[PDB]
Amino acid sequence: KKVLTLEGDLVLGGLFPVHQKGGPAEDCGPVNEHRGIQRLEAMLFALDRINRDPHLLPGVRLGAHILDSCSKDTHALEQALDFVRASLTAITGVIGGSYSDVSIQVANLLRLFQIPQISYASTSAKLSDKSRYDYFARTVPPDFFQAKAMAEILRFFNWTYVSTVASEGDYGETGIEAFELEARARNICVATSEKVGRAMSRAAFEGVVRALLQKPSARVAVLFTRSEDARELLAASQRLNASFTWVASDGWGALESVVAGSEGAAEGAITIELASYPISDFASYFQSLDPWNNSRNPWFREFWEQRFRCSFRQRDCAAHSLRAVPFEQESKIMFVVNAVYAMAHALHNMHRALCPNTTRLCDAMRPVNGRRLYKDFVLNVKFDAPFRPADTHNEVRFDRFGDGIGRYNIFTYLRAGSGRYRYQKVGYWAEGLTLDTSLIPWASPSAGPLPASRCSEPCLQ
Amino acid sequence: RREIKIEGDLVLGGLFPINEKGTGTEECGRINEDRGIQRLEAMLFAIDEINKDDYLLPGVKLGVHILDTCSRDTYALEQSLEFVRASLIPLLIAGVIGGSYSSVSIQVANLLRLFQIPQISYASTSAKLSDKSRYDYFARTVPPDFYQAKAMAEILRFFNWTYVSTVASEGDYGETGIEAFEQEARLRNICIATAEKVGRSNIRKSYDSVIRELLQKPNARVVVLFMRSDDSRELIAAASRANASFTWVASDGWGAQESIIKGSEHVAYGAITLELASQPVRQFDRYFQSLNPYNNHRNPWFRDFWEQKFQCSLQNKRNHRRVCDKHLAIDSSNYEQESKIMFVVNAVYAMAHALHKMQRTLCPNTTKLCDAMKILDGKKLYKDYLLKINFTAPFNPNKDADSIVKFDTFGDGMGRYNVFNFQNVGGKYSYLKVGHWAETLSLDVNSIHWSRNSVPTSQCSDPC
Ligand SMILES: N[C@@H](CCC(=O)O)C(=O)O
Ligand SMILES: N[C@@H](CCC(=O)O)C(=O)O
Repeated sequence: KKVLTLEGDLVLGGLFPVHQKGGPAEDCGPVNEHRGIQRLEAMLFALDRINRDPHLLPGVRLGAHILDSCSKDTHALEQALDFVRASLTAITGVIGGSYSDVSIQVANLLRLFQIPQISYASTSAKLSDKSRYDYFARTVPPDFFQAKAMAEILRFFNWTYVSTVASEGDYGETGIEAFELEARARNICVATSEKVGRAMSRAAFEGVVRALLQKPSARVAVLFTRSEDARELLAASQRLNASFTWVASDGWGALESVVAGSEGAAEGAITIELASYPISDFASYFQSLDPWNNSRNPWFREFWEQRFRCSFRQRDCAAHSLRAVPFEQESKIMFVVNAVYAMAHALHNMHRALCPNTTRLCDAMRPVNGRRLYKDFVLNVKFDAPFRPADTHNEVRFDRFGDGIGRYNIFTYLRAGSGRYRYQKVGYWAEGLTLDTSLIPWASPSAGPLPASRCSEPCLQ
Repeated sequence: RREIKIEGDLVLGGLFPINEKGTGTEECGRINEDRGIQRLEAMLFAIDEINKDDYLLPGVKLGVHILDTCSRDTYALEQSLEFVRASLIPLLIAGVIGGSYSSVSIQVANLLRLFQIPQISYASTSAKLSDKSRYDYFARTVPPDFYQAKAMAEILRFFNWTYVSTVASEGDYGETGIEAFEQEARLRNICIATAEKVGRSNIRKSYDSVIRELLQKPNARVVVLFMRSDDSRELIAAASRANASFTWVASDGWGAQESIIKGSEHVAYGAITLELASQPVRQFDRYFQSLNPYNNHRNPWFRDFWEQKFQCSLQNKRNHRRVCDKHLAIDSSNYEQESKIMFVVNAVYAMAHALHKMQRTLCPNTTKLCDAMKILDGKKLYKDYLLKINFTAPFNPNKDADSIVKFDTFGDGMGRYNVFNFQNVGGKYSYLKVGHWAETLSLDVNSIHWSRNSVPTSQCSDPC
């Protein structure tokens, strides 16, 4: 389909879920306005800043070959064939992969051709095995720490009898496995385990909701689901008028589309997002965008028609500006920028280590090999973050398996200011659980009894 | 590395698990005598039979591009890049008759679906496959693991075994099979005592924690195994070392092969396994029993195999072992046909007829290669011809409903199985058939030798 390409001495790959997962007939339809467009624009802004940065590759110009996977592993594999058909203008690195299943297939395909790949949102425990995925780095922590954080949250609220539902794939099953192993040490007990298939209809979701409702002792529900699966589960719960205490993962995060149309079923839901900070320049760059001048983004027009419900053939949205509409920045934006910088400084040190003659692209560096680059410049890189706010203490480094520091934030979906239905941060998680129950509406002692879920209530002593 | 690159007008590639996982060079060490060389020679014999006869595919000669998969999905993916190198000595492959493991088959199918190359498997039974949404160019000759789970649940219900434990192997075969088995057991009011997942990952059991946990709960003496042949052997060796005896209800991974049970017959005296319904092929036995390391130059591994089966290393000269040059050949006294040979031979002919009915339609004027068949698109070859193929078994004298080779709407085979019990007769341990399974159960309890010479029971609590 449409391919976003630029010109430069070195071309960096890309893979974003611009569109959402389609139905049985179509391939993939609606455009993702937060996880598919904002991340793409963040990568473009980071590339522009790097090109304009004199201290970072003053002579080498970084290109772009951003593709679209639209939340499909098969579509991602089909699109990634262009990254390897050039070599078999070659692709230096692939800054892409927002889903574990999407990124795993791309990494497997790229390992044969020795093309390094640095992800920005892939959070899977099975991606740390360097024997299977030799050339793969990540900026975000794996699920090994997220499962521990959710287990700690469950233990803190004296929850024992819980139910788990996960999406069928490489992100949900591994999440359930890790959560169960880390809960066996504790007293956390899982009642039932439910799976959501890739091609799941509304009847199956209703059946899953009924299966969860069959056992009434369990009041909470541990979630390893994507955005679409979580939204469908919430819609089914709202249709069945069932209320739970959802404990979700980075898949839900702080998105507003998951709670769109199902605010009743999502009340006091505890979710975990990755530790992140807003980018000051990215917000201005995104708000100062129009569908006419921004002709380098083929999907942007498709986004605009979905932003204000217009049609270019009907001569609409002639006076609509993105600046007036409030802007909500995706949590996993800075990581994307970091990922780009993870291939920027890696291409800056190497140029200063193998070709110390000029600042341009010398003839000796034309066949860039991913082996030495990943093994000596990508896996061990330390630099200051590009757009740090204030004077906090954070560093961008890769571990032995190409990971990041496991810091998380806990959000609750609460209604304040006459039912605004907003997410409120009630603590964080770096090495131990330090949440605050004061901000949580249902955790206040005056509000009422704490929601409890136990197999057997404590009888007479 | 070694490979077979026999040239021809049409080349049918294949992938075989000739070498075992690990045990040398961190990739692959020892050679599978049963599942690595017998299936390879069966495919070679089928290719020779197709070329030598005139009824099937006249004129056109079939070549092979057989490659070795070192029992690893990553190694298989690395090797399969040569099949699509021409479309990316470039050879145009019209079909890949290969894939013995579920993970290997899944990876190969994922790679091949981009290049439109039909693939037929012969031993990969999994429920993740046959999903045409993601695997649109895969068609196996074996039923999925759903029928195996149903059969094993029926077997457990027949003996009133309710409190059973389950051990599975991580990957695309053990996990899906054990999930289907858990669903079936929950359907039939069977509760799993404990669930383990044997694997080689960073955080996995070390082949002793599983046995320790099994011994921790003596009330459940029945263990249901969903494991491959690479892990089942090591698990049974560890069980023999720990001197822990349990009755085994194993899946197709264990099968009816004696390679797994080598030096650990005592620990697995009571073992019930499920195998695909296969009859021996006399022609294959005749072809294989006449093989020698001197007249077989087209099989690079065979010589090495000759050094392993007979325990006679140093075929040319060395002090490692005696040189058994002659006076000792493959005979019926120590050679047993694999229980899936007809599944790989039929895996080849399925494409051959697909290449026979296609050339009879595109250019029927000439019975040879034609310019119209220069490019072989996988869609027309698979959907139009391969999907709806229908032919009798090439080497079965009987002509019945069980001797037909036809696919289904999902590209599968008939779900018929046989139950083998490990019995010690006359001081010799061997597998004996004690029933079958074709949508029903026909176990013969009167002819089953148990581990403790009595029918085992596995209940959570003793009836009161
Ligand atoms: N981390 C989740 C999704 C991340 C995201 O796209 O927000 C995954 O690996 O599928
Ligand atoms: N049939 C097993 C593999 C063992 C074999 O028959 O070769 C599977 O489903 O993967």
